[PDB]
Amino acid sequence: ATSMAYLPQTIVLCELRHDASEASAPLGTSEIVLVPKWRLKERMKTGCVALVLCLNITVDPPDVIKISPCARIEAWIDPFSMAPPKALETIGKNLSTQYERWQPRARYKVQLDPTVDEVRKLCLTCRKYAKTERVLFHYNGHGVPKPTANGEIWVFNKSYTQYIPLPISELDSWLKTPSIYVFDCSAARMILNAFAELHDWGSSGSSGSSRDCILLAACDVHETLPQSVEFPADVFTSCLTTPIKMALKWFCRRSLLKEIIDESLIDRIPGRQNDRKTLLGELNWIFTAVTDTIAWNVLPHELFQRLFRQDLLVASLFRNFLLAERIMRSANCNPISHPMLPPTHQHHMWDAWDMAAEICLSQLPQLVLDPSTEFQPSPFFTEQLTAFEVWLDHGSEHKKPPEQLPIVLQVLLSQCHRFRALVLLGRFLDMGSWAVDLALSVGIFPYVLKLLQTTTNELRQILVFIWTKILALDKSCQIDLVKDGGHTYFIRFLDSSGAFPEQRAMAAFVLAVIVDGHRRGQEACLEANLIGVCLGHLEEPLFLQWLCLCLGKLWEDFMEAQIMGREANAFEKLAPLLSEPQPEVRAAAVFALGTLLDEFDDDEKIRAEDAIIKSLLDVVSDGSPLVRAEVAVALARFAFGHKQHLKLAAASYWAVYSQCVRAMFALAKDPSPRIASLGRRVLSIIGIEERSLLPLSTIYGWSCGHFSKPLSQEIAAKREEKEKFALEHIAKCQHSSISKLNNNPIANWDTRFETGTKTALLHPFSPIVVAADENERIRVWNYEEATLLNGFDNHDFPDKGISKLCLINELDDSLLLVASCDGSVRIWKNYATKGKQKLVTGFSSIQLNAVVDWQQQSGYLYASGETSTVTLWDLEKEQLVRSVPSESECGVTALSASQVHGGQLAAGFADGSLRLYDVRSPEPLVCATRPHQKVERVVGLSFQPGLDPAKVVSASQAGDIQFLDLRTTRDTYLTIDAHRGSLTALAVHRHAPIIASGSAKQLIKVFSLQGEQLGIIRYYPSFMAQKIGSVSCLTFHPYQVLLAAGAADSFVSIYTHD
Repeated sequence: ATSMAYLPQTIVLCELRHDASEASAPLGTSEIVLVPKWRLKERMKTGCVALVLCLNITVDPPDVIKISPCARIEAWIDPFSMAPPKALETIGKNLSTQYERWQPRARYKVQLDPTVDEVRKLCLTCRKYAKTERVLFHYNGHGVPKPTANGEIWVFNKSYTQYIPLPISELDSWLKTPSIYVFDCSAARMILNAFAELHDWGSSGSSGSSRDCILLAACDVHETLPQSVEFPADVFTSCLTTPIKMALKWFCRRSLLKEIIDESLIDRIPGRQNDRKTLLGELNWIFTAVTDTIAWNVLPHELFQRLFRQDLLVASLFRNFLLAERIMRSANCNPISHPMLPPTHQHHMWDAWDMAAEICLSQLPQLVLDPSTEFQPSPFFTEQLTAFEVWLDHGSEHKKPPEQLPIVLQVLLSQCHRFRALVLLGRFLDMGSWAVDLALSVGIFPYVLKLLQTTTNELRQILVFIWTKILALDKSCQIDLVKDGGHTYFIRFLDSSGAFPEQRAMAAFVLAVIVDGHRRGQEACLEANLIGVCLGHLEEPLFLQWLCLCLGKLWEDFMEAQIMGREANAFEKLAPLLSEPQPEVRAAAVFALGTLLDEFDDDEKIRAEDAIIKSLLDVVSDGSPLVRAEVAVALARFAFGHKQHLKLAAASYWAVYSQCVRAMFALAKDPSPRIASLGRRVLSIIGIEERSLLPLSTIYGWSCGHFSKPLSQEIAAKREEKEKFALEHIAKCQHSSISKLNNNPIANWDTRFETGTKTALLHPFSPIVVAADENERIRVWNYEEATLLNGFDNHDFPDKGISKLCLINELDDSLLLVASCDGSVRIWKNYATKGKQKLVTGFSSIQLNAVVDWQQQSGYLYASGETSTVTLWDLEKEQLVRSVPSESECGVTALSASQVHGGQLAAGFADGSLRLYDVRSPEPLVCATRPHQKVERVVGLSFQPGLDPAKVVSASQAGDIQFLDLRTTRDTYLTIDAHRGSLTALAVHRHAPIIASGSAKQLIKVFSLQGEQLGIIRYYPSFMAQKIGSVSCLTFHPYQVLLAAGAADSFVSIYTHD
């Protein structure tokens, strides 16, 4: 209905720029500095590979053997079918060929049944070949006795008569720090235990380790390698080196029962290891994805990173070790590694591999018959991306990492699942910093960096989201991006064949971060005309904001870019964004202009550096502290560069330079304490009491929070509850006739104000009074419970003087506006909480006896006083919207905004005049009337209760209240003579037909809107002073017939009408 004009859905000062409790981020503190833990720089290379083979062919050792079948296949060869010498050549050749596929660019040394001193001349050469690079010493002891409790590997002599004992101590003395061993012998623990007892315990805080000496061992002290023909005599070496071949042959024998699927088809699998679009390769690819996923979920970050990320061979060997773990288990063997790693066999994940291998093996029958390449890709990758989706959708928390992360990695460059894997990765990166740290920890960075080279425009928007979330965590990625030419990708994106300005803002953020304190990246972006691209778009708020922030970071303390900005006319395109309605845009634009800086002379830059500082000085008086903090910093820069002039200009103060000094002293006296401390610091640059002394801008830092963060019904329910109450009590106010005044109060509340309460206010929806002292001390008191809820000081400046108290956003979470007699406005959040008040915004209206009124409907603050003009502030924008000429030539003494009709103002004047202003009209002055005829100031005025533009208005100090409606006539509706002179307060209810008036005698009178006296209250001195002349506070409750009252004394009394 029409009564919704009492009920404006118009919230103000609730954005993240004025933010609240567990963040003082809103322009004052710098951005939070980081501490990541994915920063491995050492990528190691296993350079030399020695292959020791102790297997005297046919001459079996005297340990156990004795089985008549007896396995002796080694590197997929039968040594009995090639005599002693040429079998041992081919086994030596094949084993290197098998190892060579994991690390193709290394050196491979082979020795056969060696002497002690022959192994000596391997190990020393392998250090001399690879000093800091790692060496791989592979041992095979199938034709020698098993290792001893002492730690004694067995080798041969020259004539092949004796088994010579070679201790572990002597090996380790020839192979130091970067080394890795593989022991494919029987009792392998007898070696690992021997190595552990070489070097002393201590060094690190782990189980039992100190060196960088890594070990892989086939089985325990008490365990023997299998003699069964279904296994080779080489199961560990085949597991580590030929995992797919070994895994499939094991799958036939030890699950499907083999006799269906010909096992020589496994030797003849179509394709190669590298082709993911072939069977052999996809099968290989899946096993890497599977086994790497087992390693990531099971191991801690530090160990996983070491074994599976640092060295590619050490990764491959440890991946393929997890097969041995499982396969050797079926052959009465428990393998071990020196970096132990916990149980990996029968993890939920080998299930997925077993599935994958079986489906592959069923297909193998057909592909060998004819190379039809009718090769179905396994659903493995599609399936587990859908499994990753189930984690993101249902259970979208920090409830133990998603498990598919490593498989989301493996997919990233395959065309068939590329796009959705990145989309799901972005979806994952979104939920927090913790997620980005896991992503980067696994190994996402280089792939995500590689994808910046794709011409594929389908992938290009999602990559920006990914890089936005990464860079918003780790700034240091600056360096990597520039080194690999990734900075170009985002500049091309801003020029955009595509669209969507929310995507372009993200690309400007990334570019700002690439450049941020990074001269090689500043230089890189400059050569790619980033100034041209950015300025191009300066001819939506977030995008504009980040175009300015991007430009600013590029100029910032960089002469070459500033020179380009000047002669690209940077100022002339940025300047109009100083008038945009969003403070965030205005603040960022100031920053940009600010970072361009640093007798009679004219050189290009002077005209630029003057035009800049002039346009900046226009913004000195901007309504938001976000902007003014940034104007201070631009002034601090300018001041540093023009100290010598401003010192001489400031002396005469105590054209442009005298204007700059005024702004500094204005900024030091600013309402917001943060902007004030800045203004002080700008004065000390001039010497009125050094890049540490230059104050740091905060807009970039604060703005970055949006991108390091995810990209209601209780609020709307509370809204309804207060609105119900409002509409119901407006009706009661309107229609229930008001009786006499109950002279007995419901508080004699002692405020303890030593001089007396100057003004007060009542909360509409709860039983609270806010009262203000003459020196702007603010006290909040619960009249229902009788208890001090809170106490402020509204500012600590020495010159005090309260003028006005209003609530803002009554209908949901009130903020206390506090106006001072010098026109400064401060708006406080959580004023009624025990000590938990925060200044939401402070600004200086009027640029005195200042007078103020708020208008929720329009979002306007009307300010005026002893000035020719009425200032008009839009608090949604935080901008001076218009300076309306009052047109009288004496001051404004009273001010009332119509709560019903937006842009409708009533002002009373020092000579008893009265003026209606429609502030939205071109001609603001609607009418001007004298009514009441004593030339004395209008002490108070207000629009009448109701929806018409009639007016209670004009209590003159002379003591006569004058009703009038300016639609029909100028002369007064109704006159009431409340006081023989000395009228000191007037109070008019918002809805109910009742008014109150105060006298500078002692005295309060209450009147119905028709003009009956409903009551008198008389207020008495306590000792003999007789100073009850400041009946200044006199205010009605918004929705109840309840009057708060108090004078120059101490107390605040609250009266009712029975």
